[PDB]
Amino acid sequence: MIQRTPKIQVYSRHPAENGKSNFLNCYVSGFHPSDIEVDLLKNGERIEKVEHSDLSFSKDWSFYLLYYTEFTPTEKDEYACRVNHVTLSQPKIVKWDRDM
Amino acid sequence: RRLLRGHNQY
Amino acid sequence: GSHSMRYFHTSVSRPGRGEPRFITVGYVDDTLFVRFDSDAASPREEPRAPWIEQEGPEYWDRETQICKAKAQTDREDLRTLLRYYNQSEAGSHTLQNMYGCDVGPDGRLLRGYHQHAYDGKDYIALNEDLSSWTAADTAAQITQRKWEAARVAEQLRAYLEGECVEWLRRYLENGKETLQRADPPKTHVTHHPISDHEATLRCWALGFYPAEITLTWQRDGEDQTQDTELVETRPAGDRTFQKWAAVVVPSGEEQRYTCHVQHEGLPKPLTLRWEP
Repeated sequence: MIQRTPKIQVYSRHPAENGKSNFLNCYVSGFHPSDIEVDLLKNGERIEKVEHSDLSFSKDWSFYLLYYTEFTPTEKDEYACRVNHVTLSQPKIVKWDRDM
Repeated sequence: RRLLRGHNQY
Repeated sequence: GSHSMRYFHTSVSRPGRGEPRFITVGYVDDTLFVRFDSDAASPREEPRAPWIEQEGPEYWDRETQICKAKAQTDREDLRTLLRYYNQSEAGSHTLQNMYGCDVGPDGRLLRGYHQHAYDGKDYIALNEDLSSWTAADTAAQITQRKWEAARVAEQLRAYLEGECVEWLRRYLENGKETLQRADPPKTHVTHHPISDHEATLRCWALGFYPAEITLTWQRDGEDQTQDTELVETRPAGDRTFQKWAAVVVPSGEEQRYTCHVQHEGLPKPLTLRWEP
């Protein structure tokens, strides 16, 4: 048995342009076992219409999933991905930074 | 397309 | 050039919550083209790429049958693994299997694969000769002898050398407008001061397919490998991928830095700089 904590990236499908629809992505990978909870947050609040890819995995057997939702970035709105996994004592939040 | 074959116990 | 087809399968046991969740997906190169999830209403393998939709009902029926069968046999294999490892019925365990083939640019088999992992660790794998196995531990060595006796590798080899490449070639042809049309990255450099004395130069590669790409920063034509931050290539969610590489540079020296991008969708390697 192994435990591998997820790597997390949160980013947009296209370069963000305030006022323009886009997709907010949270890519979780490198994790084992496969149960994981991923929410995309808008100003600290769970975004309801979030979908995710079908569980798959990498050559080293670690899992990856993409969670995503349509969104329209603005100058003021903050977005984040919140991830929980057996390896995490508390949910981990990674803020969306449009420059990364 | 997928492999179709019998099951081999571990 | 070279191409691959892979089927990934994951069964996860769930003690007091029903049967193992079984999820399997198929890929040709970096394109997901089929998926089956046992937790679906009345599970069926479904297409995930346009070029596979044309396959007839018999294809889909056979695929779904195979998926359903594998979900069931995975449950047996998880029980066997539990037994081998003397593990409790109360814990969740994972059984993964990847198999598939790679073909060269001439469409001929380059390599076949069929390998398994239990709880995230290699368990047993078909070797490149497609006739012998690599068992990762003492339990897997037991399985290995069973599979040797039952001539499993011969059957896998038959598939890997025959149908696997045949169907991969078929998919490559039927989906050639996307699978064989590399989409080069859209690239640009951004500049982000981190103080008045340094700034991050971030070289972006977006919208590219397939995922393989190399992004490097040079300073005066010399690779800045040890000082470059590189993010893992990540899916954009529209079948293409993104990656960036960054370096922190002294303010004033930005123009000494160039980003170099290699991708099969580019005729020639790109060199870009920050263009304020």
